[PDB]
Amino acid sequence: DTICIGYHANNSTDTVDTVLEKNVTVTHSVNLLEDSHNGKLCKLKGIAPLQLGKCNIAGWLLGNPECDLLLTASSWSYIVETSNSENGTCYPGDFIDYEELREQLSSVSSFEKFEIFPKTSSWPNHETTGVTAACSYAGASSFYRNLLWLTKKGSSYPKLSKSYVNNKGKEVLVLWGVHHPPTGTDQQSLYQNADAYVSVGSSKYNRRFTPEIAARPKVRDQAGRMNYYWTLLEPGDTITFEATGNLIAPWYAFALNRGSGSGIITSDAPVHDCNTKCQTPHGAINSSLPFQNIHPVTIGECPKYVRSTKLRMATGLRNIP
Amino acid sequence: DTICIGYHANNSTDTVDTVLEKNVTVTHSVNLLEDSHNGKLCKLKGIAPLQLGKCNIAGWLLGNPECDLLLTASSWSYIVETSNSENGTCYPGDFIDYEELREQLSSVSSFEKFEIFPKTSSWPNHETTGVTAACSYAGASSFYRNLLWLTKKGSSYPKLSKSYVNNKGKEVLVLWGVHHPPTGTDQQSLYQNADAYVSVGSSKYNRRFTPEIAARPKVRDQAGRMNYYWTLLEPGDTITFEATGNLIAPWYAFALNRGSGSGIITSDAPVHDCNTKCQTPHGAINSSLPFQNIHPVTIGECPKYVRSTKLRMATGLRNIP
Amino acid sequence: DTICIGYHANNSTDTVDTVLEKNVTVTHSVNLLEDSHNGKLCKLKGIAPLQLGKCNIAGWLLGNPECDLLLTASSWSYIVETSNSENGTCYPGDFIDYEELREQLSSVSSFEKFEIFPKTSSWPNHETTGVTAACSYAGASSFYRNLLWLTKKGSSYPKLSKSYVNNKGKEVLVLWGVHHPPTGTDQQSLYQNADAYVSVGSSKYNRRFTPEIAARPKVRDQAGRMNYYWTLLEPGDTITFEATGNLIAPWYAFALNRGSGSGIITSDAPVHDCNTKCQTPHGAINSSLPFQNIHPVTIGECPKYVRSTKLRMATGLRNIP
Amino acid sequence: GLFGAIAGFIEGGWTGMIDGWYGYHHQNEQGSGYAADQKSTQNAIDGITNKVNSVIEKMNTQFTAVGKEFNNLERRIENLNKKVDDGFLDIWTYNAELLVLLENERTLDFHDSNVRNLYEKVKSQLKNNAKEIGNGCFEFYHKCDDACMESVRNGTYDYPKYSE
Amino acid sequence: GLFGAIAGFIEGGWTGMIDGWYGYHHQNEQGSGYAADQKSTQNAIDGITNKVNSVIEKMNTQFTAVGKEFNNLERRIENLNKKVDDGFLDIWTYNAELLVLLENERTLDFHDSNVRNLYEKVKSQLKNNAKEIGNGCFEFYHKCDDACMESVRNGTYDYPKYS
Amino acid sequence: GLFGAIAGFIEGGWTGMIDGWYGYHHQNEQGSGYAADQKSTQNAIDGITNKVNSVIEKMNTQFTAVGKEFNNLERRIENLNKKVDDGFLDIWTYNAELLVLLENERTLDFHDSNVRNLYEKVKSQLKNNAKEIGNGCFEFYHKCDDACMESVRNGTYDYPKYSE
Ligand SMILES: CC(=O)N[C@@H]1[C@@H](O)[C@H](O[C@@H]2O[C@H](CO[C@]3(C(=O)O)C[C@H](O)[C@@H](NC(C)=O)[C@H]([C@H](O)[C@H](O)CO)O3)[C@H](O)[C@H](O)[C@H]2O)[C@@H](CO)O[C@H]1O
Ligand SMILES: CC(=O)N[C@@H]1[C@@H](O)[C@H](O[C@@H]2O[C@H](CO[C@]3(C(=O)O)C[C@H](O)[C@@H](NC(C)=O)[C@H]([C@H](O)[C@H](O)CO)O3)[C@H](O)[C@H](O)[C@H]2O)[C@@H](CO)O[C@H]1O
Ligand SMILES: CC(=O)N[C@@H]1[C@@H](O)[C@H](O[C@@H]2O[C@H](CO[C@]3(C(=O)O)C[C@H](O)[C@@H](NC(C)=O)[C@H]([C@H](O)[C@H](O)CO)O3)[C@H](O)[C@H](O)[C@H]2O)[C@@H](CO)O[C@H]1O
Ligand SMILES: *[C@@H]1O[C@H](CO)[C@@H](O[C@@H]2O[C@H](CO)[C@@H](O[C@@H]3O[C@H](CO)[C@@H](O)[C@H](O)[C@@H]3O)[C@H](O)[C@H]2NC(C)=O)[C@H](O)[C@H]1NC(C)=O
Ligand SMILES: *[C@@H]1O[C@H](CO)[C@@H](O[C@@H]2O[C@H](CO)[C@@H](O)[C@H](O)[C@H]2NC(C)=O)[C@H](O)[C@H]1NC(C)=O
Ligand SMILES: *[C@@H]1O[C@H](CO)[C@@H](O)[C@H](O)[C@H]1NC(C)=O
Ligand SMILES: *[C@@H]1O[C@H](CO)[C@@H](O)[C@H](O)[C@H]1NC(C)=O
Repeated sequence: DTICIGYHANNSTDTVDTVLEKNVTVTHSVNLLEDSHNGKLCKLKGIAPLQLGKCNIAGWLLGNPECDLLLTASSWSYIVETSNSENGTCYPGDFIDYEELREQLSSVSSFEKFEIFPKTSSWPNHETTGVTAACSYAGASSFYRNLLWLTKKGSSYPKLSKSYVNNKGKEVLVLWGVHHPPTGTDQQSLYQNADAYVSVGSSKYNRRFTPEIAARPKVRDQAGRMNYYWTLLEPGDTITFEATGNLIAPWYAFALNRGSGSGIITSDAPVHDCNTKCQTPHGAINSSLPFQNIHPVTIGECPKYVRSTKLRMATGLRNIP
Repeated sequence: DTICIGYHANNSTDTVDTVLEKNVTVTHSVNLLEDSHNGKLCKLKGIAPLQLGKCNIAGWLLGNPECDLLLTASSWSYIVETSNSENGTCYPGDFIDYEELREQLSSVSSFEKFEIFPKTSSWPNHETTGVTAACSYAGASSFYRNLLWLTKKGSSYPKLSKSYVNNKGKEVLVLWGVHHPPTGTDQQSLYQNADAYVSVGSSKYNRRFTPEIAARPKVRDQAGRMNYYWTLLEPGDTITFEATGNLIAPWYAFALNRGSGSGIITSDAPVHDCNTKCQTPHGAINSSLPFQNIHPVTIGECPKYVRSTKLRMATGLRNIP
Repeated sequence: DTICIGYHANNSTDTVDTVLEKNVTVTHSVNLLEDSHNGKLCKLKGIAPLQLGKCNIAGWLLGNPECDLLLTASSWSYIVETSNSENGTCYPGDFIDYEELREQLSSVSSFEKFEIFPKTSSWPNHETTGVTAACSYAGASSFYRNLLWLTKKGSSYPKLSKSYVNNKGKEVLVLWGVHHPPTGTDQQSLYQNADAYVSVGSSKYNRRFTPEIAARPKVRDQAGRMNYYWTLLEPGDTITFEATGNLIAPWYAFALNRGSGSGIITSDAPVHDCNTKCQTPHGAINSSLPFQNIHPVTIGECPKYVRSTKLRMATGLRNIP
Repeated sequence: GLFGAIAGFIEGGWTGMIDGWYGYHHQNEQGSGYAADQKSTQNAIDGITNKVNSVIEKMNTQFTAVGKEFNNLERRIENLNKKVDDGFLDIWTYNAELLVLLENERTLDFHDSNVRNLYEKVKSQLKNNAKEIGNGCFEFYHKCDDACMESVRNGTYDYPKYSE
Repeated sequence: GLFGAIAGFIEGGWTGMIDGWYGYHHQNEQGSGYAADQKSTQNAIDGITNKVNSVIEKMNTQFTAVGKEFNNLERRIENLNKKVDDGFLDIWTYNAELLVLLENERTLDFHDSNVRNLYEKVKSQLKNNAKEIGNGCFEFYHKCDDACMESVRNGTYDYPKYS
Repeated sequence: GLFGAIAGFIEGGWTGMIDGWYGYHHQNEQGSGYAADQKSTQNAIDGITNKVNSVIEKMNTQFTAVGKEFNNLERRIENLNKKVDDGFLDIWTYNAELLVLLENERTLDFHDSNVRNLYEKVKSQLKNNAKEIGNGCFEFYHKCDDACMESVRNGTYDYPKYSE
């Protein structure tokens, strides 16, 4: 009569590496490395990302006429741009502190557009009709929907002064622009004043802009330039615009409550109603495991990115059938 | 007759965690995690911090009148601000590269204030007496102690030119300001010259300022603004001020030798004569152990901050009484 | 008759540390720590670094007369400056975004200098002969080799307009300057026009510069200043210069394909024809081992820098002869 | 193996034993079969489960947006940002690889230890009432029925019952 | 335990043995009592002390001010700075936790190994001059007085004398 | 040592055995001498070689220029960059130091384990045909020539060839 001491074996083909030996076959093992994704852009924190259609963030904020797609959410957990986000600033120039703004707008809990300076009643002493072929809609010269091009009325551009008080109970993002004619002749033809300036001020913000007149190459067939500026106006504060020329005035602005800690994903992966805690440009991933090799640039609560193709932990023992 | 082999047990209730088993009771153990602090702000490198009291760094440097009782040393190893540091720039405006200045002053060795442009002899043809309700002391209109508000003497503001050569054998920090009236009438009333400018220059620093006259919301009941500027003048170098108006002139400046690698602590904890190698806003901590859970923000040679509530190392063995 | 079980011993004096015991003598061991270097600056990616001789990057780009070792390779993998690189901007002033430019030039391919605005044919209506004692060569007053000082011809400085189209099929780095005389008399003597301006424009660049006439300390005996500017002109783009005065015009420019991910080393170590994968300011090191104590600031594929003086791994066993 | 049992003096494992990691094969007049040792198997399972859970659960994950955008005059801080990401990448890849290599070895050592401890426990109770061949087997010097064989597996084996 | 002694074939510890980690309990005609084994105990102490000091002393840092201040147009570098601080926190927290878990296991193994080694040394000395009970105890086949019991603890036990 | 063989019940090593880490010393009428055990030696070499290569090769490196230049209005980001470099330094120094300390302990344990396993393997095949002296030696109860002891080292030793 005999009794023997022994250990389990099975049909497992699972292999792991050990410090002493490569590719050891074991009876049981577990994966520590998330190597797969769902190929989709999902909701983060139960909230969908902002989708801008044909436009980038600048075109959307300024109201590029090709952004007339009216459906933007009132809130978002991050922002998606694609290979199709082509419509930006249609009138050429610099968007100042653009990256800072994109970062600061990457998540919001409430967002609303409103008319800050109504076109019809705000500017009795100036011409509001300015358009440009550089921003066209339906084959006709047009302009940004959220800005207004002010020019001289009947050979006069008097000093303008316009103030807005923020009663919205949240931040107001105010955008404007400053136009830079290519020549001094164009300056006078538009604004009448060679010495023109733009002043913008609030309790926190103070800045003065003057036209920089230079012979320049045509961009989108425009020798002129427009620089774009913005500030976040606090609840209760006032913002005041003064100009003797060159002001591209706010028409519409945005009231919002900023979130924090989000960003922008650039991906052509399709947006879906799925939920995730971790989003990658390739698609969403499961966040339960400690490590992932899908992508280093992620948004969410995410496993740590590693270059590893395999991290597999032995649980059972050496399989010796 | 018998002899037995065995091991120690005792009354120890000490527990540790192991990879295979939680909460193992052991006979002896040691703590790897510094979990306590002394509730004091102490000396680093044998030198006490700068305490600014009611004032922040801006108020201290400019000489906000509420700062006048601040007793400052010739050296400090770091700077403490408190929840009570409210007295800054009392006349509203921007302090340019403020965070940079704060960083660069966080530790210094030989710090002295001196009169760079004596008030009595530097300005025979300009008024030096300008004050404002915005910087008030004991209920009376006043001004920064280290700057002078220069205005016109008898309807004229002649072009001023003043130079200082740094013979101090160390860096000199020079601060000044530029005033921006709310109206052209104020401009003329103060400086007479609508065409006024301020130019500051040295071997390194070269900058020109012109008044920005615009309607702005009142801050501390001022529609006007003063922007504040600074530069570190190297030994042997010269700085030159020219102005036809709007200059808030240096009166006092600072000679110093900057240290490096320190910072600002924001804490309401009391400063004491104790010594530490690691300082936190909650208090000083022992730097002997490798890890600390007291505070993520430290100054010194410090244990690494961890989220752990317990790191306890077994020394003795399993306690089995 | 006997058989015994035993283990190897030898004459090895090799020691290693263990968690339980220091300085254990073992029969065999291997070094994990690269502690030596070859005292040479070598080629990275099979390409020698740029060596600037007596000059720093600014002096090289502008053509400081004391450089005049004008021959550069068409490519380099990094840049070396030495304790002897003293010759920069010889005429005092500001070099805008200098660090960014140095970074962008740290590695390049297809690099070539070319004459963008030939001195002989480009300026029929202006004098090109301007020199200065501040930039001297062979004991005579001179000027930057890559710029031209344009001054009035026979009491007149007409408005100039000059354009360059980049047909080189790669980026063109264009450098220029703007001169700021110390007096209005100097302004008139040089350029005839008190109202002078310089304008520069391209698809991305837009600026109008105005002379700032002010009292300044003399640097290299110059009360005047020249500010230096640059832009990377994209393939196909045009850059246009207009001036009524004060233009220090481009003469020579550079065409290049910028590389990425490299940097600048400051070292007096001699450059040699050797190859390395890791360069330190002290010299090249073998990159085979995981750790090095030679230097934290490196360029290449480098072992991780550590403070360790010894990392030695036991391979054989405890040596007990 | 470190403890010399698995792929050791016990040459191979048992596909015949489905219900546990460690156990017994018995042979007597009543027949033969496999039985898992429930105590040692479960103790190992608890231990290994705790190891796996520690590696997974000790990882702190907070909401983070890794990405950053820079303009063309921001190259220096853009590369600073890259050095940060790449540096964390180097650290986590290296540490994760070696943690898994080192702990897999320890896990296989652990199983080896458990088999050895089980073998020696059985050896201790049987004493000279059985012969030690090798390959993990004991030949009894008496007849051991299913009740006796159970006492061996239960650790209740009665030595001076069978000293005969 | 890995070496099968502590909580092993030796089921429990001795509160009665105050003066060391490892040792002996003897019983003879003259009486009974506890004695710590000084060599194995002190060697274990030296080893564990080196381990603790290694974990502590290998940590070396330089003077650093962690805090940074950024304005409202500096959000990106502010978040970069945060990514750095938080990344260091994740790495050190994870590594500290696991280092302690793993090394505590090794320390307990070490004690277990030491007890087993002591047991096997005595077994090796006594041979068939004593019987193995299984609780870590040896019953002599001769009489062992305090001088004899001391020789076992000292490693000087004379086998051919009591054969 | 953890397994109690090296500097253990086998007190010292053999300068006389050049050709391997672990092995045998034999003495019979034909003479005496040392022989390395090739199976255990080569297995150890493969294992240790794999460990060293793991520590070296798991390190991943990309081309990096560590240095950055900042002007005198960039002090904050200059110190941020320094905090990154210094932070990586603290992490790699600490981890490299402890990895080497800990894995050297494991390497020496591994050798200890290998000697013990070799010893116990020889013990099992010889059984009572030999006497266990201590210090790792066996005294045969029969005469073992170079051909016989080779079978012991070969693991092919024939027990019921010999008796008494
Ligand atoms: C001030 C002015 O009208 N100047 C004339 C130049 O614009 C013109 O050069 C041609 O201009 C073309 C663009 O014409 C628009 C446009 O952008 O669509 C016409 C718009 O009505 C006008 N908008 C307003 C509010 O005035 C707009 C504007 O003048 C500029 O954008 C200001 O920079 O110009 C196009 O760019 C052609 O390529 C260009 O040659 C010249 C030649 O006719 O005459 C100028 O008087
Ligand atoms: C130049 C002048 O006196 N202008 C008068 C306006 O100041 C005044 O508007 C009121 O001004 C109030 C503040 O008055 C002070 C102050 O800051 O306390 C008075 C100071 O003496 C004066 N300082 C100097 C050197 O002249 C200072 C200064 O004018 C301004 O700071 C310049 O920007 O003003 C306060 O802001 C009130 O809210 C405001 O209505 C108007 C109306 O009475 O009269 C102007 O003559
Ligand atoms: C326009 C002119 O000639 N102005 C005279 C001043 O330059 C001169 O002040 C002295 O100038 C000294 C430097 O002289 C140069 C120079 O940099 O070497 C002479 C150069 O030929 C001239 N360059 C050109 C293109 O004309 C250059 C230039 O004027 C300045 O760089 C303009 O900023 O000046 C030196 O700086 C002395 O320290 C300074 O006193 C005064 C008095 O001699 O006469 C002016 O007519
Ligand atoms: C919105 O974005 C679209 C791009 O998807 C713009 O549409 C068209 O873009 C192409 C270039 O991709 C333009 O081509 C140009 O064609 C002219 C000849 O007409 C040529 O001379 C130029 O060199 C250039 O290649 C095209 O003109 C442009 N269409 C229009 C109507 O301008 C569109 O312009 C963008 N709209 C806005 C409001 O931003
Ligand atoms: C090139 O750099 C050298 C630095 O060595 C400059 O030489 C200095 O020139 C000043 C001004 O003439 C003298 O006062 C110093 O004595 C010189 N120093 C030395 C060490 O010789 C030189 O001026 C620079 N030249 C250019 C064109 O930049
Ligand atoms: C995440 O969800 C569960 C839990 O980890 C897992 O089974 C699943 O495979 C993961 N998702 C994907 C897409 O792999
Ligand atoms: C690095 O040094 C040389 C290169 O000259 C190389 O052969 C060697 O293998 C490397 N060092 C080690 C310890 O392998």
